[PDB]
Amino acid sequence: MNINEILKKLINKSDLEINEAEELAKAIIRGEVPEILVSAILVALRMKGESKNEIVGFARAMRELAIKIDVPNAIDTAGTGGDGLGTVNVSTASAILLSLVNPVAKHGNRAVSGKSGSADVLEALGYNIIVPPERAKELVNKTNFVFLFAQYYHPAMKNVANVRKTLGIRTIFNILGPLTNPANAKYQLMGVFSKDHLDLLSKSAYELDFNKIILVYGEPGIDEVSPIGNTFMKIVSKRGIEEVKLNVTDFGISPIPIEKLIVNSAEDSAIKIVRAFLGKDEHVAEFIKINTAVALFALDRVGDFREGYEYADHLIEKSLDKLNEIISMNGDVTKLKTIVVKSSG
Amino acid sequence: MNINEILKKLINKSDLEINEAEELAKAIIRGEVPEILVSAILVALRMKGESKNEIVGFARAMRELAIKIDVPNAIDTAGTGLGTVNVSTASAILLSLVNPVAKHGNRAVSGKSGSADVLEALGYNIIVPPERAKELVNKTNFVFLFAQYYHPAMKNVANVRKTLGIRTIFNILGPLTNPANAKYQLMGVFSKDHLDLLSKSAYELDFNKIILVYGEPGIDEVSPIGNTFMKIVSKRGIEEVKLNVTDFGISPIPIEKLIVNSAEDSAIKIVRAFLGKDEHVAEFIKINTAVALFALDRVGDFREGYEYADHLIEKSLDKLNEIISMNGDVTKLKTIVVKS
Ligand SMILES: Nc1ccccc1C(=O)O
Ligand SMILES: Nc1ccccc1C(=O)O
Ligand SMILES: Nc1ccccc1C(=O)O
Repeated sequence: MNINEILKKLINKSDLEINEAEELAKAIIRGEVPEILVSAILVALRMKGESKNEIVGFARAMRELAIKIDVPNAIDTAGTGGDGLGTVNVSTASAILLSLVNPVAKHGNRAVSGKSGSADVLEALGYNIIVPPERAKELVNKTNFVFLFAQYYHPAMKNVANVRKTLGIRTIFNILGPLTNPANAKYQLMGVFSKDHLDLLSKSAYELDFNKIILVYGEPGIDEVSPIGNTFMKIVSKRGIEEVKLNVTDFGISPIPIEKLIVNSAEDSAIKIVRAFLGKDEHVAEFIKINTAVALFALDRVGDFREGYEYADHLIEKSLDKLNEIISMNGDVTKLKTIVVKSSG
Repeated sequence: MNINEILKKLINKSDLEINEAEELAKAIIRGEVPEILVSAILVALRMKGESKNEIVGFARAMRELAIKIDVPNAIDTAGTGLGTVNVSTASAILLSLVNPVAKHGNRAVSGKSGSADVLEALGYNIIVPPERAKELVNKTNFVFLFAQYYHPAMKNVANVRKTLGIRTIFNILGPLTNPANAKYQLMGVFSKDHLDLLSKSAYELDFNKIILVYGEPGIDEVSPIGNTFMKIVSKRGIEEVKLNVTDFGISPIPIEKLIVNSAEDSAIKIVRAFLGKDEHVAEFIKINTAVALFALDRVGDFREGYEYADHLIEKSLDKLNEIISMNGDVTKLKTIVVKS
């Protein structure tokens, strides 16, 4: 395993083998590779176009080096992120409804800019994002929800932080977050930012060992279920990968005006979310529901997408209540309430 | 000039504008860009494939930041790993008989095959201060410009190139950044692909005439064994030209006779060639000098240049002694001569 050899291989645009990639990612994540080569490799990897074997090798490296808690039965809802519009953090609200019907081990992080990351939104609601493993398991048993902070459960990732920071461009690490759940959740609704990554990440998930994971791409260009048009889906399980297309109306709704679904900070997201829980915002609430509908289908509790949206309707009703208990047990209820107020409670 | 914008642009595999690439190069060569980004940038450039404008941009940048001296009237024979003897250095010597030569070059990484290694083995003092450089060109019509010193800014990208260990855009710029700003030049390239690219870049670097060549089986000089693909670049345009060593009238030289494995051995073969004691090497020296003579427009064709070179090689040893006597140690040259 020589870095220089791996780099020439990449310069020649030839894909890496699984364990070749896994040893490369380990060396990188452990801080054994000079910053200059980590840089060259990440750029070469992206310009070559990372492959299935690459993604799988890196994902397995990160899982090996990660801090783990056990909750396979749990479900996660994390997208890749991607550069785009900047819609409201549905994966975080959709995760609140889901705790009402199944343990949720949400994997997330802080966003680099306007605080569009789930860790920022949750912090805005008053949640204590730093949950040690012993207590995390405790919180999932009492509230059926726990937030797993990437920077906390992947301490070795601090070894690639400066390079990623300095480069300032997306790399292979920006699509690995959702495939590296510290609780090893076997169910997941992974949002992807492009129809290509849809196929790439699905073939990779197939070899990552999930019971059922659904990857989705939102028609506008969103890493979530599309509010306006079709939603391209991939449902991977131990028995294959199903392709599924879906318009917003198949849920029994009329196109949700994007204008109302856009946010420009962690607080506006927190506020809008709550406002939807308070029934004071149809659109944002309808957006949350369609996303929750799919997550429910992945749990195979609901056998249809229209049905899932319906059950999500019931769920959102106990949502603020659920949110209150979640925060009061691990966080500051004060903020939550000053937000309920800023969102008219 | 925002490096992240440039980076993203390269990541999307799109070429840069000339001055966009020039500002990027100036910032890099000035050491104003974190190593992490210089690294990402060089790698993106290589993987995207450097275009004409990026080459021009970088060359113009190194030219401005380089330690300069002025001898536009001079010619240079700098090119861009078979171990063949360095004929551009010997060839530079013949040319100094009829025109000022400002030879730009570095040492070879490996077994001293670089112009600087050969010259030093001949007894020449390859480290020539810029103020002394122009005096030596007036007095002897020849001077060697050690790139490593005439391009001090390059230290800002040394650690990065060292760590990457792969070729970058920098491995092909040297010949386009002559410190004396020589307008006449013969520059070898190591692949046909670099012929088209470098010729188009060179086209825009303000030469009076530059001849680019690629010789089989893969040499940055005129092929002594077969074809030589050549690009004649000038204000009037780019001439595509193919050639065969047999058009010089000679028979293809056996490659084994041109290869050396030592700086001193290369010095010895050049002198034996100068003494009439090695036809093959001297034939390889003359076919290279012939194209350069054509670059200076001293001859009307390659055949005339070859015969002209015949006359120049007969005088090159004494010329060599004159050059070294003014800058270097003639005792080292008398030693190389002792047994050649
Ligand atoms: N997209 C993610 C999902 C989960 C954890 C981290 C990330 C991240 O981008 O760092
Ligand atoms: N960006 C990430 C992706 C996956 C795991 C951890 C991180 C992190 O920043 O700590
Ligand atoms: N590698 C180079 C290319 C051009 C000019 C100088 C150098 C140098 O190393 O000094």
